[PDB]
Amino acid sequence: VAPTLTARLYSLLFRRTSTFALTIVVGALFFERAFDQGADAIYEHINEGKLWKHIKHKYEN
Amino acid sequence: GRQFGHLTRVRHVITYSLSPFEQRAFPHYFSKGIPNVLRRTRACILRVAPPFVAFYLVYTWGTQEFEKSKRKNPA
Amino acid sequence: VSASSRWLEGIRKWYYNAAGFNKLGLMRDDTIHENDDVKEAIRRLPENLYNDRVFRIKRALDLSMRQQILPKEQWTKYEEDKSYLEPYLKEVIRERKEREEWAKK
Amino acid sequence: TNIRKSHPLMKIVNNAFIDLPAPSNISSWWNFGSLLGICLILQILTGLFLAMHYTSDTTTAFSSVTHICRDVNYGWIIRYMHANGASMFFICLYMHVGRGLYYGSYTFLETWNIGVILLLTVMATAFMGYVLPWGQMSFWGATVITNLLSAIPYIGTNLVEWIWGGFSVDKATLTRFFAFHFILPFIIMAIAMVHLLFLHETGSNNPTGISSDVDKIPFHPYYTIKDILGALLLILALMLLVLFAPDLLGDPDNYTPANPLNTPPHIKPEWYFLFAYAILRSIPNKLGGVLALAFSILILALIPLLHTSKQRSMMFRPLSQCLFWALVADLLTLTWIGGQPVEHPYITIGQLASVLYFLLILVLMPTAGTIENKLLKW
Amino acid sequence: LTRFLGPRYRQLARNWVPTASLWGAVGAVGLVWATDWRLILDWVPYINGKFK
Amino acid sequence: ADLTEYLSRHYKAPRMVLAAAGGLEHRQLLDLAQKHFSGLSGTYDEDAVPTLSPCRFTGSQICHREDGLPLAHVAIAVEGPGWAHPDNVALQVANAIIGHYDCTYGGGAHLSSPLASIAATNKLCQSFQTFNICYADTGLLGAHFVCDHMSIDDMMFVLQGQWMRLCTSATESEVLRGKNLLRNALVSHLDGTTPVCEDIGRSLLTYGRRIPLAEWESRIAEVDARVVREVCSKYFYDQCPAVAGFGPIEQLPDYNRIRSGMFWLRF
Ligand SMILES: CCCCCCCCCCCCCCCCCC(=O)OC[C@H](COP(=O)(O)OCCN)OC(=O)CCCCCCCCCCCCC
Ligand SMILES: CCCCCCCCCCCCCC(=O)OC[C@H](COP(=O)([O-])OCC[N+](C)(C)C)OC(=O)CCCCCCCCCCCCC
Ligand code: HEM
Ligand code: HEM
Ligand SMILES: CO/C=C(/C(=O)OC)c1ccccc1Oc1cc(Oc2ccccc2C#N)ncn1
Ligand SMILES: CCCCCC(=O)OC[C@H](COP(=O)([O-])OCCN)OC(=O)CCCCC
Ligand SMILES: CCCCCC(=O)OC[C@H](COP(=O)([O-])OCCN)OC(=O)CCCCC
Repeated sequence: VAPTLTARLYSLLFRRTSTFALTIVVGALFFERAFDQGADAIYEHINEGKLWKHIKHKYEN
Repeated sequence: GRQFGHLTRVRHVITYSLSPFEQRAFPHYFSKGIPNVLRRTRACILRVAPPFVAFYLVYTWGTQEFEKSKRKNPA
Repeated sequence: VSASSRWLEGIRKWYYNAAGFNKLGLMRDDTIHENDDVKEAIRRLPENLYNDRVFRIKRALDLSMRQQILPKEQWTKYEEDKSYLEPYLKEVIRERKEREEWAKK
Repeated sequence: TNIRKSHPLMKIVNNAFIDLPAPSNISSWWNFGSLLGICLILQILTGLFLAMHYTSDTTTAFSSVTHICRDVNYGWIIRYMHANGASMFFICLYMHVGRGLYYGSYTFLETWNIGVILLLTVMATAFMGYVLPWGQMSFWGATVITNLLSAIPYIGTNLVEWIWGGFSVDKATLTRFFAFHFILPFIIMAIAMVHLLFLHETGSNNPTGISSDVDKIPFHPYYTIKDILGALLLILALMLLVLFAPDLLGDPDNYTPANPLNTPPHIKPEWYFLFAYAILRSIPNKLGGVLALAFSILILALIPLLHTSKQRSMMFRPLSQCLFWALVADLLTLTWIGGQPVEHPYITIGQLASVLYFLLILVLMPTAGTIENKLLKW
Repeated sequence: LTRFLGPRYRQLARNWVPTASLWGAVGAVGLVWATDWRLILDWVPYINGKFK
Repeated sequence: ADLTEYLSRHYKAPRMVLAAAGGLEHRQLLDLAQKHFSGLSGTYDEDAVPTLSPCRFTGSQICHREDGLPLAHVAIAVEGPGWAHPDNVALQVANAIIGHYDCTYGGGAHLSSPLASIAATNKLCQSFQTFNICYADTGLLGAHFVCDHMSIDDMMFVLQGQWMRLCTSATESEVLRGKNLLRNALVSHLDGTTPVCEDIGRSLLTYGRRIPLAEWESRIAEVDARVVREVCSKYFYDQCPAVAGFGPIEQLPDYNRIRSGMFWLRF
C-alpha cells in the first residue's frame, strides 16, 4: 500500500507555504460554487412551489 | 509591561512536553470528559441553583398574583 | 477541650473542605492575596519553603487549566495544613505597625 | 536582532498580542475582553455604513432608516447587525464585569475604574443611538429619561433645556444625539487602549486569584486561537439574531414614527437597561430615583474599597459564591420587573429587589468575606 | 546600489524564483476569485455557472 | 551474575574488532590475533543472538527549571538518518557552515557564520556547537548552546533562521567553505596512532569497512548548494524537534513557537 492520501497531500501541496496558499485559494474557488449550488438546492427544495422562480412560467407572455 | 526571564524565581521543577503532531487533540473526549463535567456541576450546583430557583418562584407567584388581581369579583 | 469546641472545629473542617483549595493540593497560605505585607513575608521564607510553595501553586494552576483535581488521597488534610507563612506575616505587620506609630508622634 | 521586538511599531503589537506572558489557566470568562473589542469595531463599521444613508432630521430620520432596509443593497443586514450588535455588546459587558466581581480582578484599581468609565460611555452611546430612528420608543424613551435631570435642585430645568436645545425632545435634540453618538465610540476606543495600558502593567488575573508568574505562557498561539474561536461563537450568536429573529429584542413601537401627543401604553427600555429602569420606578421620590439610578452603576467603583477577604477570588469562598449568584438572580429579577407595568405586586417586588441589590453589594458580601476569614483562622 | 551584483546575489534570485512565481499565482487567482472576474473565470470548466 | 551475563552475551568474537595503527606489519597482528584470541567462542554461540530494533524518535520537550545556575543550557535537534546513510556528508557540510562559537574565539564580528557573527557582536551566548550524532538507523542532528537567561529567545531565533536559510536559499560559496572546513577537520583528526586506531575499529563495526580518505573527498566534492538545500529540507524543514533545557530557562520559547520556527511562511 502506497502512503495515505493525507501523506501525499502534505508533500505535494502543504509543505511549501506558497503552494499551501495556492491550494487554499483554488479550494476556495470551487468550494464557493459547489456550496452555493448545493445550499440553494436545499433552500428551494424545502420551499418548493412557494418561490417566484417556481410560479414564474405561468406569466410568461 | 512584563517580560519572560524577569517574571519570578523557580527551582527544581521539571516539565515534560509532547509535540502536538504526535498526540491526539481529543484524547478520551467522551470517556473522561463526561464524568468530569458531572463532577464539575455537582461541585457547584448547590452554589448557583438556589438563587435562580428563588427567582423562578418569585417570577411564578408574582405573575399569578398579577393576573388574578385585575379579574373581577362578585363585589 | 469540650464537646462544643469540637463543633466549631467541626464547621471549620467543613468550610475547609468546602473551600476546596485542598482539592488542588494547595495549603491555606498558598491562597492568600499578595499585598505588600504578604510579599515581604514570602520574600523572607527559607529556600525550602519557597520552593515548595512555588511547586504547589504551579501544580494547582496546572490543574485549574485542565479543570481537574487531585485524587482524594492527595488532598490537603485539614489537620495537616501548615501555617508556614503566618509567623512571617505577623512579624512584617508588627514592624509596619511600629513604623506607623512613630509617624504619629 | 529580531525585527518584531525592536521596531517602534511592532514592539507594541508584539508586547500586547504575541509575546505577552499570560496565565496558563484563564477560562472562557477571559474571552470577553477581546469580544468587547470586536463588538466595538463591529459597531463602528456597521455604524459608519449606516451613516452613509441616514439623515438626522425629523422629516426624514424615520424614512431614511426605512430607505436603508428596503432600497440600499444589504442595508437590512447592516442595520440589524448594528441593533443586535449593541445587545451582544451588553451581553459581553455584563459577563466582563461579572467575571471581575467573582474572580477579584477589581483589585486592579486603575484598570477597573477605567472600566467603569467604559461602561458609562457605552451606555450613553446606546441610549443616544436608540433615539436616531425616531420611532415611538425612541422619542418617549428620550423624554422620560432626560426629564429626570429636572429633579436636580436649583439647576434642574436649566440643565434639561440645555441638553434639549429647547423645551422638549425635538429637532435640535435628535441632531446632536447623532453627533454625540458618532464621536463617543472613538472616545471609547481610546479609553479602551488606556484600559489595556494599565492592565499590561500587571498582567491578567486567573480563576484561582493566586499569582501565575510561576506558570505563564505566551499569548500567541494559545490565546490568539482561543480568542478566534470565541469570536467565532460571537458571530454565531449575532447572526442567529440577525438571520432568524432580528425583531426579538426590539420593541414594536419603534416601527411607528414619533408622536409627541400619543403615548405608547408600556414604555420599556431594551433588555440591557431594564434592571436600572426598575430601580428608577421603585423609588417614589424623583430626585431619589435619579441618585439611586446613578448609584446603581457608580457603586462598582466602591467594590475595591469593600473587599474584606484575605483571598482574592471567590473560587475558594462558598459563602461568597452564594451571595454572588444572589446578585445575579436579583438582577434577573430587576430585569424582569423592568419590563412589566408599575402595578401590584410588581411594585413591592421591585422595591425589595432594589434594596437587595444595594444590600448585597454594600453589606452582605463584605460581611461574608469576614466570616470566611474567621473560619480559616486569619 | 551595485552591492547586489555578483555570483551569490544571482544564486539567491534563482532560489526564490519558484517561490515568487507561486505567490504571484496566489495573488492572481486570489484577485480573480475576489472580484468574480468573468474574463478569466468563463474559461474554467465548473465555474461557468453564469448563464449569459 | 548480571555482569557475567552481559559479558558472555555481548563480548563475542563476531562482534569485536582488533584494530591497530602505527609502526607494525599486519602479519604480526594477525598472528597475535590467532595466538591469544583463538580461545573465544565464535560464529555460533546459541539461540541468543542480539539484534538492535529501530528506536522511535519523538518530538518532545524536557525543561529542568533551575534559577540558581548562572547560565542556561539548551540542546535542540531533529532525527538524523544513521551511520550508513550517504546524507551525513551533506549534513556535516551544512553544520560546518553554521559552525561553532566560544567566547574565547578571536574572530568575533568578522566570522563567516552569521550565527557566530551575530552571537559575538550582540553577545547572545557564551558558546554554541552544532552536532550530528549517529546511531544505527537513527541519530540526533542539531545544535547546543549556553547563554544568559535573557538571550535564550534571540539565540533560538537566529539558530532556526539559519536552518531555514540553508533549507531554502543556500549559496555556492558558503557551501564550499563547509566542504573545506570538513576536509581540514577530517585530516586534522586522523593525525596520530590513536585517532586512526579509533577510526579503524569504529568503522568496521558501523560501515563494515574502512572508508578511505579519497572516498570521503569524493562524497564531499559531490556536495553543492542544491544538495544542501535538498538535504537540509529533508531533515529540518517542518519537522518536530526534540528540545532539552536546563538552568534559568524561563525565557526558553514554548514548544509550539519552536515548532513554528521550523518553517517559513515566506517560502
Ligand atoms: C448589571 C447588569 C444586569 C443585567 C442582568 C442580565 C441577566 C443575567 C442572566 C444569568 C446568566 C448566567 C450565566 C451562566 C453562569 C454559569 C456559572 C458556572 O458554570 O458555575 C460556577 C463557576 C465555578 O467556577 P470556579 O472558577 O469557582 O471553579 C472551577 C473549578 N472547576 O463560577 C463562574 O464561572 C462565575 C463567573 C462570573 C459569571 C458572570 C455572569 C453574571 C452576569 C451579570 C453580572 C453583573 C454584575 C453587576
Ligand atoms: C485583493 C484580493 C486579494 C485576495 C487574496 C486571497 C488569499 C486567501 C488566503 C491564502 C493565504 C494562506 C497563508 C497560510 O496558510 O499561512 C497562514 C497560516 C498557516 O497555517 P499553519 O500554522 O498550518 O502553518 C502552515 C505550515 N505549512 C505551510 C508547512 C503547512 O494559517 C493559519 O495558521 C491561520 C488560519 C486560521 C483562520 C482564521 C483567521 C481570521 C481571523 C478571525 C475570524 C473570526 C472573527 C473575526
Ligand atoms: C469597551 C469596554 C471594554 C473593553 C473593550 C474591555 C477590554 C478588556 C480586555 C481585552 C481585557 C483583557 C482580556 C480579558 O481580561 O478578558 C480586559 C480586562 C479587564 N477589564 Fe475590561 N474592557 C472594557 C470595559 C471594562 C469594564 C466595564 C470593566 C469593569 C467595570 C472592566 C474591567 C476589567 C478588568 C478588572 C480586567 C482585568 C481582568 C483580569 O485580569 O482578570 N473592563 N478588558
Ligand atoms: C459602541 C458603539 C455603538 C453602539 C453600542 C451603538 C448602538 C446603537 C443602537 C442600539 C442603535 C439603534 C438601532 C436601531 O434601533 O435600529 C444605533 C443607531 C445608529 N447608530 Fe450606533 N452604535 C455604536 C456605534 C456607532 C457609530 C460609530 C456610528 C457612526 C459611525 C453609528 C451610527 C448609527 C446610526 C446612523 C444609527 C441610526 C440607524 C439605525 O437606527 O439603525 N453607531 N446605534
Ligand atoms: C432614548 O431611550 C432609549 C432607551 C433604551 O432602552 O435604549 C437602548 C429607553 C427606552 C425606553 C425607556 C427608557 C429608555 O432609556 C433608558 C436609559 C437608561 O439609562 C441608564 C442606564 C443605566 C443606569 C442609569 C441610566 C440612566 N439615566 N436606563 C433606562 N432606560
Ligand atoms: C482596486 C479596485 C477594483 C474594483 C473593481 C470592481 O469593483 O469590480 C469590477 C470587475 C467585475 O468583473 P467583470 O467580469 O464584470 O469585469 C468587468 C470589467 N469592467 O472586476 C475586475 O475586473 C477586477 C479588476 C482589478 C484591477 C485592479
Ligand atoms: C492575510 C493572511 C495573514 C497571515 C498571518 C498569519 O497567519 O500569522 C501567523 C500564524 C501561524 O504562523 P506561526 O505563528 O506558526 O509563525 C510561523 C513562523 N515561521 O497564524 C495565526 O495563527 C495568527 C492569527 C492572525 C489573526 C488575524
